[PDB]
Amino acid sequence: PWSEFRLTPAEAAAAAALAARCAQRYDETDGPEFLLDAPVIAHELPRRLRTFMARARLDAWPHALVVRGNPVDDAALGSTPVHWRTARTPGSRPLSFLLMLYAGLLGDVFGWATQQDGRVVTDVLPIKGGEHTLVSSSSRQELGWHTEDAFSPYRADYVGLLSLRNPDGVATTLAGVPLDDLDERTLDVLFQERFLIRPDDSHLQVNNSTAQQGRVEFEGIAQAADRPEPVAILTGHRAAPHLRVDGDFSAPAEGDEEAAAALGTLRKLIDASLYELVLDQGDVAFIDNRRAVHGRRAFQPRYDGRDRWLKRINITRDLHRSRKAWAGDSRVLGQR
Ligand SMILES: N=C(N)NCCC[C@H](O)[C@H](N)C(=O)O
Ligand SMILES: [Fe+2]
Repeated sequence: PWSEFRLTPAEAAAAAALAARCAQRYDETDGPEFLLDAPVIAHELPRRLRTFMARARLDAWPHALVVRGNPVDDAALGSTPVHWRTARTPGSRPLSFLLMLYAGLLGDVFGWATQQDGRVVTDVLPIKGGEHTLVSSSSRQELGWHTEDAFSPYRADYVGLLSLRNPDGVATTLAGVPLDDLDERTLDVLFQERFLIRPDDSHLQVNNSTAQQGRVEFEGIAQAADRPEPVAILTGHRAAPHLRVDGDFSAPAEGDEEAAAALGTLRKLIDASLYELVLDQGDVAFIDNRRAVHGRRAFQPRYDGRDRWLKRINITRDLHRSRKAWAGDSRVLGQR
């Protein structure tokens, strides 16, 4: 259910060399300079890869695009960080650039004023004490399936994930719309504006740095949590709908029994068709955030310097779609 590409050694080396050159020339990934240049620099990537990315993006069926075979030297990389705050290590630097280059073939990258201090290139890694939270730094508790930033109309079209390391093979989970089992009445209800989708816990003040707690954009998160507006779960074509739902943060509209039954049914059908995608070291996946929901299986964290670690990036097909949420910065979204 995903499109797959495997780099040849020559292609992988060329891509790595390009990223390393970018890392030498630009101060950081999230600076305005590299954000503007990356989409043009990505034109220098191996031709066969560019062809795959162009064609896979135009395909109507896949839930994700996967590129296998980027080399990652664990010794050069260094230890997995204890927190995302300290995670921009020299060892991971070139791979962050590589991820942004691939992302540049698919769309415009952005972040959130209220998640990981407004960073564009973010980190997924287990944090000690947060094993049973509902955020991506969980471990022992399975990360429930969701549309990334399901609450927001400016959520990504694609979610990019590059696996820096994953020694114990922990699976990302994926599921599409369970179209073979949804009856037309239930389908009809899911297409109607009868559902509440609150922001997930990654947007909470306590999950950002103490110096950021005063940011005005947290007010907008509070309003979305306190007073969510009724929206549809399914949109577009009835035979190939787009999907907007979060398994832990969605609810029916108040007193709406038909919507409740429809959401209950959907949960059950998504649970039943959830499948696994293991991102091994050096794998990059771009998950279609409109066709599919995703999560991550429960795992026992190591906390020994070699924990599973991904770089992550939100991607949109059109940055100008979200101008209302441009928070004094077009690549960092949030509202009063
Ligand atoms: N537990 C759920 N159903 N949803 C939580 C949302 C998870 C997202 O990836 C979030 N941006 C994060 O990184 O924590
Ligand atoms: Fe996610």
